[PDB]
Amino acid sequence: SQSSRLSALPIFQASLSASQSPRYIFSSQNGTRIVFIQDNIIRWYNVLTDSLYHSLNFSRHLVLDDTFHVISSTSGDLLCLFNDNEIFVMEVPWGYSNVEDVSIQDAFQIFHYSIDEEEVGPKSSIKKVLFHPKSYRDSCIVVLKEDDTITMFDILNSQEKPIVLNKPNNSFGLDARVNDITDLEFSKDGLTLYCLNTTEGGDIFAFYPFLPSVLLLNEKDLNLILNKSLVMYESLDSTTDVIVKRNVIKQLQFVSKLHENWNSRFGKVDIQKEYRLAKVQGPFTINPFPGELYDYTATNIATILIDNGQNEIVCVSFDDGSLILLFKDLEMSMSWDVDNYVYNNSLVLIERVKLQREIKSLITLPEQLGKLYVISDNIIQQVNFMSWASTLSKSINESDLNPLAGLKFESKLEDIATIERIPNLAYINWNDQSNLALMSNKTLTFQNISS
Amino acid sequence: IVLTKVGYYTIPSMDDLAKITNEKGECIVSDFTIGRKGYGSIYFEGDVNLTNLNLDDIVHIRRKEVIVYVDDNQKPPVGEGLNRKAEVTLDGVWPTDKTSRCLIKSPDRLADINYEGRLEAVSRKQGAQFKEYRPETGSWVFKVSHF
Amino acid sequence: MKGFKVVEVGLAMNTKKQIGDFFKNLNM
Repeated sequence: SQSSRLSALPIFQASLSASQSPRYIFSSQNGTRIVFIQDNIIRWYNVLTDSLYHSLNFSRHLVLDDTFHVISSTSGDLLCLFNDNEIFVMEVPWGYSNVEDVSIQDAFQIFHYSIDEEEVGPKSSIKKVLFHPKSYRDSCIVVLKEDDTITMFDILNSQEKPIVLNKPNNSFGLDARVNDITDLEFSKDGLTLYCLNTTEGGDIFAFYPFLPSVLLLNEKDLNLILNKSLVMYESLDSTTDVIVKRNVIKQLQFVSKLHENWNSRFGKVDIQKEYRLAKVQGPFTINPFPGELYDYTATNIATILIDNGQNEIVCVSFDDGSLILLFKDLEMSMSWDVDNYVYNNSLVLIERVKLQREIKSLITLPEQLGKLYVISDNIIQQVNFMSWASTLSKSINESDLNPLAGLKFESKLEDIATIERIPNLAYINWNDQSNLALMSNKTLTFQNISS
Repeated sequence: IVLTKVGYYTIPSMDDLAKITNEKGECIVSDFTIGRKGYGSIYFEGDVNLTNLNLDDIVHIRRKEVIVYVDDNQKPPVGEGLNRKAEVTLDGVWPTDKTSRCLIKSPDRLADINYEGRLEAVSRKQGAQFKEYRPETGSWVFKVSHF
Repeated sequence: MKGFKVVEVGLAMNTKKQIGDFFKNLNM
């Protein structure tokens, strides 16, 4: 091996390692910045600025073990560490070199939460946490509990009581709310939140709009939403059901307000609570749908972008180690009061991918479009649908459906590496390079990606 | 005692409750049942104290769901008003087709997908006691400690 | 008056729906 400088670097090596305190690694800014966490100490290296890596020991507040999962906001600016009981959100000290100051050391412990904070009674455990994609300065996190309750905490505001959507029902049997959620996932418009429930074998529901305290919205996207909103309005007639008409109007209003209160400088906008509370839309219609899958259940769901114009492809796991690629063919309308709204909740099964192995968890690295990493059993395969999704992408803006004639919709399924423990991943662009950091427990592999 | 709302009935019915009504207004019949025709039925076994209870604001039965006591407003103690144990029977409960939202009523596909357990795990998670599921009428029955 | 972008958006939207029919028939 040319062993020039890969895998070997200041920030990546550290002995005196305990066979416990797991380690994590995250990229940021197109594989520029790096965040490494080991022995309860955070390391960050900016492969543009910084000449050497700087660190921070947070062992004083958190003692990482194996109940924790850590995730970093896309912007990279933040980190969230949680378990089925508590949440810790820390602000990576970019630009900071010395972080020794025992007082400034705490000016990074931005948010804390523990289920044992609710009065008394049965307190259900945390099932997953997410950073809200468009939550201006990553100020909002979404916590899903066992009671399928989805809660949004405004990390940077004590004066902000959390919002709790899809609350429990005093009824019995099936009602309105979405029961038995197995996985959460945001749309690439960052306004819709997809949910994968099990109750009926597995269907898809969604929260449109799922908003944060303050929305992160650039001008390109402000318009896009705004336009789609008008096209919707323009399309209303007489056949349009009342409830739908109602929403669409309410939608154009809300969005027409986003436009007024838009902050041109920063690129944010304040979203008043009303609009924030919303009832679940769903179930979506998957079509066509393989008769087999009715026996099995859904495992996970992920969203893979295929360009930049938010044109995405939904992805669902299944028991038979099957994967399906759906395409949202109809423009949704926002909803709020409506119990069991379904107006235009439709998906189209593009392709199916059988793997037969056990599908542990789906993962995607933003930076590389049309690519999905499926953590099989002891494998990690990279399903690449850029074969046809790049064509599907043109046919969309060209309003040309001919190129899709006799085109074969097969994902070039490759194989990354082998692992036992469900790995961690990251995209590093080292010297114009596609690097895939694979962090198993002890392991810490590095590879390349086709393109 | 009042029972307006379309479809709602009782066993003994409202007529059979005009007879067994105590000479003071103390109507207390045993093995009482109620429900909206076609949707469901809630069976309170043993003795019950229906002593002038407005059924119009107590019981509600929508497809696949049931409500006892609007909330917990006047929700009597556990074993008082109607907040007692019972056996609910919600009907017309079927899974829906993923391609056309159609009702799967075929005892086969119903058994192939096992609507059984799926509906059971929903009773479990609801603090209720699963009983059974009759495909033919889409009947789902479970027992609850209270309401 | 006249529309410029918004029009394009509708085309896009419509097209996605057009694509919808593609896959609905392309299978069975």
